[PDB]
Amino acid sequence: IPAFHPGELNVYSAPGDVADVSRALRLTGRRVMLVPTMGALHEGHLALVRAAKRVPGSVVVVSIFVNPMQFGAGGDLDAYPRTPDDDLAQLRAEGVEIAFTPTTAAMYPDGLRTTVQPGPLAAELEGGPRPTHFAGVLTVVLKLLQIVRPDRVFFGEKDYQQLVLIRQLVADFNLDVAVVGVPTVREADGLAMSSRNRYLDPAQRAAAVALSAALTAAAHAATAGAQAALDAARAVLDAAPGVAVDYLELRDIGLGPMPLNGSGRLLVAARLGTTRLLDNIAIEIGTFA
Amino acid sequence: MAIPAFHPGELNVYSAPGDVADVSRALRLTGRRVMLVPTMGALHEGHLALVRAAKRVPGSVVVVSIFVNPPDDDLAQLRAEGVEIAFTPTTAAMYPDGLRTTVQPGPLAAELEGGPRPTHFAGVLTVVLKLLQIVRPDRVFFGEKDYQQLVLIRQLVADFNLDVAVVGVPTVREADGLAMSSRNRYLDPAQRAAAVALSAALTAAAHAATAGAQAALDAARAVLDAAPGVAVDYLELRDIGLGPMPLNGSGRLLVAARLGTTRLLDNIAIEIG
Ligand SMILES: COc1ccc2c(c1)cc(C(=O)NS(=O)(=O)c1ccc3ccccc3c1)n2CC(=O)O
Ligand SMILES: COc1ccc2c(c1)cc(C(=O)NS(=O)(=O)c1ccc3ccccc3c1)n2CC(=O)O
Ligand SMILES: COc1ccc2c(c1)cc(C(=O)NS(=O)(=O)c1ccc3ccccc3c1)n2CC(=O)O
Repeated sequence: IPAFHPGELNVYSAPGDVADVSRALRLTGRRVMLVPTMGALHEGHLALVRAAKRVPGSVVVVSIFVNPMQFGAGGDLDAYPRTPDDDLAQLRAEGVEIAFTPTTAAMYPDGLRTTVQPGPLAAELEGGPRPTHFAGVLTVVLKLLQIVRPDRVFFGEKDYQQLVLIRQLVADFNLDVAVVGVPTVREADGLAMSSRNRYLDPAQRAAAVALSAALTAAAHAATAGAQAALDAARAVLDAAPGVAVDYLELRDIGLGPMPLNGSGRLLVAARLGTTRLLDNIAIEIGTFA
Repeated sequence: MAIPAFHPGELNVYSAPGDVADVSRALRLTGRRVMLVPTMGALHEGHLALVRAAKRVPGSVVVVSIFVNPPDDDLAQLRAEGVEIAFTPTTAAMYPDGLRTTVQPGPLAAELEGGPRPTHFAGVLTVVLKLLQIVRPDRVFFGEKDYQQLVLIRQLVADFNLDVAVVGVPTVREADGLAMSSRNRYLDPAQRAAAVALSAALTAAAHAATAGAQAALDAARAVLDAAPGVAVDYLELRDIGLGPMPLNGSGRLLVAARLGTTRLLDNIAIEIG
């Protein structure tokens, strides 16, 4: 097995290197925590890392891999922010002991061949116009889970549909891993952290606060019912300059095929110029609020 | 969080996935190597050879799963083989949320057997994946008879970075060479006699192969052509991964045919020239 220096940041590229280090550590009693990222790390990722570090005796593995198989288009792949120098420095600052940074060739030596086919949830919301997008995400996440074999894996709640689908993958394939959702870290005005916030110009940045403002307005309006909660969110989005709403949807917490009851999740997707932003919040309807 | 009861050297039967998962984890912690033999029950000699191959690994514990993917005699046989674990889940236990996330095979699944049944292999790979995740065996054993199935499994294991060794076990055959299959019982005596042409064609090919690929194929085809009531669906020579056969070297020759209502398959290692 490769060298592993405790208390230091150890960087592995070969899947076999991280797998052997991981297994060795699990056998010596350390619980392995996985934080899978596409790099370009911000405070929301550091929140994921901090949550993983809280687990007694853990060793934290952060993966950084921009997965070509979840991009469609159209230069989306080429466009994705890459800032690997900032990434490793932050990990060192947080005392993470393993970074896993595989090559595309090591992840996909045979190209795309066997893949994960998500359930019907993957065709709706974000997946409506991107029909293979979530097959790309679940295939890579399955691979990462098999390579690292973590006890727990950590995701932000901001991409909530993705989180739900990952929980489905875990249940549906009997994966022996705990999925931990971490609440979305926000800028001080409530804007959800995101890699893509860097694409907002000053005016778009100012308008973008409408997404989180609409969602919290809805969560408080919801004592008056679902209609009022949705109408409040819609009004705030409507008042915002140059915000173009894609969808604004209220669903059950698992995102359907069940009607909303007392507790739910309100999801919004909107374009500012060319930048697509997503956010969501827990909603309690009526009495539960 | 007490481990379910396990009595070493007895046949222990579990229906709950969580239970066999806890036991297999407890066993692996104490040194034993976990071996998995997936079956659909109605055990025959082919299954017993998979069991015998698994039992010979030193330190092995053998898990035999019995699951019909949508009797006490099976268990008796497993007992007589010294198998310690039978995993016998219900459909509901395996699919508590119904059909949802599934495995999509690569394009090999659309070829050969995937012609009459284009979603067959998606089903097989999904349930094999789940069985591997529940039991987490060091090694998993399949017969070579369903060769395309086997290759698709090794693609699954490679593609998803699974940490199991896939062991293909030579096909058990009747005395005249007919490959073991649960379907052989349905053949009336005329069909049963004609069915020997599949294996006869493939062994003839494998010996003709010193004279090259075309000789091997023409020898198999002549043998199939000497049999009445044997409607050949395909007869193909491929490399060992089921891609195109290289100009020489190692390959596999596969056949499938219908006799009355029964579809039969067989295959064989071929060495060119
Ligand atoms: C706890 O607070 C937060 C808040 C926002 C977060 C996160 C954490 C994490 C992300 C995020 O997008 N991370 S990621 O680009 O590196 C990422 C992380 C895991 C992924 C798994 C499958 C597919 C895509 C993935 C993308 N994001 C959102 C974003 O960067 O747009
Ligand atoms: C609803 O409208 C569409 C449009 C295209 C679609 C689909 C649906 C579904 C597929 C599809 O599943 N294609 S695929 O099985 O070859 C496939 C499957 C999984 C993939 C994962 C990551 C990237 C690409 C992937 C392509 N494909 C791509 C295709 O058939 O080539
Ligand atoms: C070592 O020699 C042999 C020879 C023939 C074999 C076998 C082994 C195994 C089978 C067989 O098909 N077994 S099975 O119906 O129980 C079966 C068949 C397909 C399976 C696919 C995924 C998971 C489990 C599977 C179990 N069969 C053929 C058959 O029984 O139809």
